[PDB]
Amino acid sequence: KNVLKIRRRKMNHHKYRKLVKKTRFLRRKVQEGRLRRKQIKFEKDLRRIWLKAGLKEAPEGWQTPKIYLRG
Amino acid sequence: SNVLSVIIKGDVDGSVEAILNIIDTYDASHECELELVHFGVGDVSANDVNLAETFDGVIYGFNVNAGNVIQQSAAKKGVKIKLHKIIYRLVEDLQEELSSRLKTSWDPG
Amino acid sequence: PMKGRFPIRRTLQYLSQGNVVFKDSVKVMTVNYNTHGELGEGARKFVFFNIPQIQYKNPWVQIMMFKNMTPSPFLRFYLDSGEQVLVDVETKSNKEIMEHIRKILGKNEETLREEEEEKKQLSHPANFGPRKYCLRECICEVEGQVPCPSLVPLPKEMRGKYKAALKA
Amino acid sequence: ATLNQMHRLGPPKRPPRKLGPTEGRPQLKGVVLCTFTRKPKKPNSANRKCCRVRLSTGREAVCFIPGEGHTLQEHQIVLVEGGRTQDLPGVKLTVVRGKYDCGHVQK
RNA sequence: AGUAAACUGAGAGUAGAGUGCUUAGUUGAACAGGGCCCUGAAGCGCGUACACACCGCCCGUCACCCUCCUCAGAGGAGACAAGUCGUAACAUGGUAAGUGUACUGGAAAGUGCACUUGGACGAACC
RNA sequence: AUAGGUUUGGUCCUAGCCUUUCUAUUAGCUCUUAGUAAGAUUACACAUGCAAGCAUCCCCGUUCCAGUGAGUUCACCCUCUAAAUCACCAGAUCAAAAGGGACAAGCAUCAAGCACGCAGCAAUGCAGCUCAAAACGCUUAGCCUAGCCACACCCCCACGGGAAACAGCAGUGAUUAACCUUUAGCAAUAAACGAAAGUUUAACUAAGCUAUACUAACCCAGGGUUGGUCAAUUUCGUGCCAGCCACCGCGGUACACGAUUAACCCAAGUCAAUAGAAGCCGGCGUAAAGAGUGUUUUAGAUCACCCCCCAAUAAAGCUAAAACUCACCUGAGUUGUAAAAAACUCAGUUGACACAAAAUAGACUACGAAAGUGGCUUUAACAUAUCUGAACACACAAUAGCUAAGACCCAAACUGGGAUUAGAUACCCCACUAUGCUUAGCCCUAAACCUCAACAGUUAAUCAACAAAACUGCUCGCCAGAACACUACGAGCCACAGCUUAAAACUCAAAGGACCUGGCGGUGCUUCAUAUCCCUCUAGAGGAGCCUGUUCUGUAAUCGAUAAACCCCGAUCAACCUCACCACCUCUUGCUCAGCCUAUAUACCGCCAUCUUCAGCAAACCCUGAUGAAGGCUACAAAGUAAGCGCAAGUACCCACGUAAAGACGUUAGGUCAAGGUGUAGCCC
Ligand code: FES
Ligand SMILES: [K+]
Ligand SMILES: [Mg+2]
Ligand SMILES: [Mg+2]
Ligand SMILES: [Mg+2]
Ligand SMILES: [Mg+2]
Ligand SMILES: [Mg+2]
Ligand SMILES: [Mg+2]
Ligand SMILES: [Mg+2]
Ligand SMILES: [Mg+2]
Ligand SMILES: [Mg+2]
Ligand SMILES: [Mg+2]
Ligand SMILES: [Mg+2]
Ligand SMILES: [Mg+2]
Ligand SMILES: [Mg+2]
Ligand SMILES: [Mg+2]
Ligand SMILES: [Mg+2]
Ligand SMILES: [Mg+2]
Ligand SMILES: [Mg+2]
Ligand SMILES: [Mg+2]
Ligand SMILES: [Mg+2]
Ligand SMILES: [Mg+2]
Ligand SMILES: [Mg+2]
Ligand SMILES: [Mg+2]
Ligand SMILES: [Mg+2]
Ligand SMILES: [Mg+2]
Ligand SMILES: [Mg+2]
Ligand SMILES: [Mg+2]
Ligand SMILES: [Mg+2]
Ligand SMILES: [Mg+2]
Ligand SMILES: [Mg+2]
Ligand SMILES: [Mg+2]
Ligand SMILES: [Mg+2]
Ligand SMILES: [Mg+2]
Ligand SMILES: [Mg+2]
Ligand SMILES: [Mg+2]
Ligand SMILES: [Mg+2]
Repeated sequence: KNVLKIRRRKMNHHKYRKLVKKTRFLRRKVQEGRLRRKQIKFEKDLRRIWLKAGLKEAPEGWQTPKIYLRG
Repeated sequence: SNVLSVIIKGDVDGSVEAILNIIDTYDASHECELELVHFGVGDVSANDVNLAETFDGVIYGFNVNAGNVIQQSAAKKGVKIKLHKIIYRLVEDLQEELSSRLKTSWDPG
Repeated sequence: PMKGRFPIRRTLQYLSQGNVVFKDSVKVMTVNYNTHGELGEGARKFVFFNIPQIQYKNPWVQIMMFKNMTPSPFLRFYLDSGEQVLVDVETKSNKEIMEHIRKILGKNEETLREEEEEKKQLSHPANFGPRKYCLRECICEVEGQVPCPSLVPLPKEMRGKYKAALKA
Repeated sequence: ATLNQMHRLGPPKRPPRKLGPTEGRPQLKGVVLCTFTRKPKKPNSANRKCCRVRLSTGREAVCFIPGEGHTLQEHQIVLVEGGRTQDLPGVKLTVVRGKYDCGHVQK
């Protein structure tokens, strides 16, 4: 069998790698912002949990850790 | 370009025709063009608002109302509704808009 | 072609071919059998062939199977009254098991046909209604009666459009 | 697939037929925003008459104007039905002649 | 091989017109043995994305216009569509092709490591 | 489905798309009558008129009928038992609230919900319950139609608030492609009321409007189509333009476009658009698909009873060959290749010496689940007496890569230099680094492919093609046109230019897999070229002048050939003529029952080049391939036979040699419309 499909996939992959290399910095910024929004959404969901539970403040001795931050 | 798109809404067909004649007496197309998108009888309608939005036009309502729904939609879509109860008041407002597009050389007479 | 050995087992005709309709007291049927052992071949073929028929004919009966739990195959029927019926199915072919269960707990053909006649009692020939429930929709369909206007127009005299005209 | 697999997966599911340019409607009312011509894809060669119209749904689409000659100017109201013009890519509508401001084709 | 070469006539056509053309004749040679890079020919094979048939096909960059998507404007895809720089792929595509991964480069792509044959190694000895 | 059209130079397979059928809405064009049936697009806003009275006052009804489909698993079955009817009760019928069960569609890129349970009389205790057999969550939908559910302007409700309610009938504005009367009577049935005669009722009945449909009639037929699928076109006009098409396609001097003639199909309709009706037992080596590997629970199956060693892996240790380095001493050179440059003064012998890699064995085919494992020794060690079983977890996963520390002989991305090149960010040469190695973590990807899943079984009636013969049973995973897409988003991850899962929008009628023929190959082997491809022999051209042809320049001033296969060629020939060219002048039924050297050699005949300095071309048969395109040979012969044409033979010249002549089918749309004729088109003062 010929390798036309493999060639098409190879060209697409090469172009995608080149694009990611070209715009990595912008992708870095966007991904960091996305992770911040993810952390905020998780915090909001946990707050919804313990508020619907009827508590005005999170359970005593609890502080939502930063699960999405690299550090 | 220096073009004014106008929708005309009147209370009666005679009023609409009179406003149309006043519009046709326009002669200063060179300095600014006047285009009549749609004329009709009745209160400002969603169709009129949509035409105004599409052509960046202004709705001129002669002795017609525009419900709060229409006003809210016009604000949302950037359309401008101008309800006038007097023919010469409306003509003055039209001339002012023409000048804003530019005073307009067209004299209604 | 239909997947599986004996694909006929998955045809509504085969399921309806069953003849074991349990009396109203039977609620649960537990079939214990052994996957191996020549003396349990009858029970094996019973589970493989007839259980579909029994379940189809007695939908509300809970039939539950148990594999290689006891040295012998057997059926146990739990009846509504609280009675338990044990049937030793070792050495019996599946057809023998079907005959036995029909005889000891199956409704008799007399009862079945009487119930069918009772069901026939529901649909009355003389009733007029939609085709789903009655033979005829309207008495217009009976020959000799005044036919439906949509097919045979009524005389001008018998229509209100002209009765009013005459009255005027 | 085995019987157990088919039973687990249930009957096959038809995705909801994606609506065409008419949003699953026989016709739409549009306002002729502009008129122009398009070169059909090769090998066909021509200047197909098309017009950009803002449909009633608020969408802006391109409608091919059939017939020998037209007079569709700006702001005119037309009726537009489905049926893609084969030689034009993306022009997936047609103005219905004789309706609203699009008069029939002159003989 | 009476060939090459040299030399000497005649004819066609014109009123006249060629160093041209056709043709008769004289003298009259040397090599003729090795090979397959190229031209080619044949046989038997191999490959083939070409079928307007390699003057083929086809990739990518760049700028040439519309549809859609993501997007704070810009990118991505597709289509349309003639160009610019190369010839990356299809023949051993002229460095076999490709997968994963890493670095590098207008651009296809190049190279490094391992893996695949969806290449071959011409199928007795030589 | 009784199927058809469509991928290609062609065949076969898969596959999407479309056609044919039947409905419904809208639109274009058109339309005679009668009966019946059905009839806002919108849970947006409403002018107006009516839609609930009855009855000796109380009571009863206005909670019904009627309406709409916003919402939406309250409809169905069982248990119990309200309200209502049975003049009172009777239990009977009917049917609420409550409790138990059943109950739509898609999305898993919604996989965790976060108290969703139990016990106890209570106190209180236990920490449980739902969920990959789809919990929770998002979006969509009135439904299961003698009818049922839900809503009644909105705030789910409706005290309260927003506000002033047609989703009752008629009707209206807005909106949409969507558009029925601002009719009559309670005469019939139903409902309310009354003891009853009776009264009321936009329920209903009878009418009004509408080809939306059915029926019947009509003594006035329109719509669509006519290249194929698919029934059916004459002449003109246009000339890749105008335009047409459901798919394939048509239009460059038209049975596909416009007009006309005719014909075909249906017919008071026709059919443009849209929607719906037909959606899984088929497959996974190459078309999409067996997921890189192994092991569960819940389960499923019947294949369960019948029935030693070699190269696995981890650890520790060791080293034979060859390197490097250092010592000797000897020499001026070494490396580098197709040839060089660059590079080093290091090179050779002998000896000492690794944390690198493991010739021969191996022509063996074993170990491991896969990745992988081939120097030696030792320790430990290679799960399951039944098979399947992870996007649903656990443990592995070559090479590459990151992190931190060591080793570094050699090799080596990148880098630098030397070449080569039009360029050379490559291929070739040199040097060197990350890296390959050891340790501890990460990373979790491969053409992880034997592209062929596990288990059990059969070789019988085969089998699209190729490949590694065809299948049966069972199970799990996966696939449903191409591309967008090893993508974006979402999610998870020690990953930060990443990996796994993974769509959609726009676009197309194909994409694709396997073959057959042809060409092509800087394609292989073998054999040849006989003035032939190279060397070899002779004579030349390429250097000078001239003759002459052509291209260019010039002119008012031809045309044709113009790679081989043009270029002293058409011409075995131009001062006038020839002459078809240019300038000027002149003639118009004209030498011709006109004329035209005007365009078209890409309409042709005619005569030719070309391979051909070939030998094949072949009708008519037969067979092989499963009766596909296609192919058809072996002489100790195996499916070919072939008429005819060509070669050959025959013939001219001086032989039987040689030279001529001859040279088929075709190739270059090869030359000639200017030998002549000739179709088409064009000019006719
Ligand atoms: S159905 Fe009986 S009269 Fe019409
Ligand atoms: K010379
Ligand atoms: Mg691509
Ligand atoms: Mg190449
Ligand atoms: Mg190459
Ligand atoms: Mg490579
Ligand atoms: Mg490099
Ligand atoms: Mg109609
Ligand atoms: Mg709804
Ligand atoms: Mg997503
Ligand atoms: Mg309302
Ligand atoms: Mg409410
Ligand atoms: Mg109403
Ligand atoms: Mg209205
Ligand atoms: Mg309608
Ligand atoms: Mg013609
Ligand atoms: Mg594939
Ligand atoms: Mg297992
Ligand atoms: Mg797995
Ligand atoms: Mg690894
Ligand atoms: Mg190093
Ligand atoms: Mg491997
Ligand atoms: Mg990848
Ligand atoms: Mg990704
Ligand atoms: Mg992401
Ligand atoms: Mg020669
Ligand atoms: Mg010269
Ligand atoms: Mg010439
Ligand atoms: Mg020429
Ligand atoms: Mg002369
Ligand atoms: Mg002359
Ligand atoms: Mg002439
Ligand atoms: Mg020719
Ligand atoms: Mg001969
Ligand atoms: Mg000859
Ligand atoms: Mg030619
Ligand atoms: Mg020529």
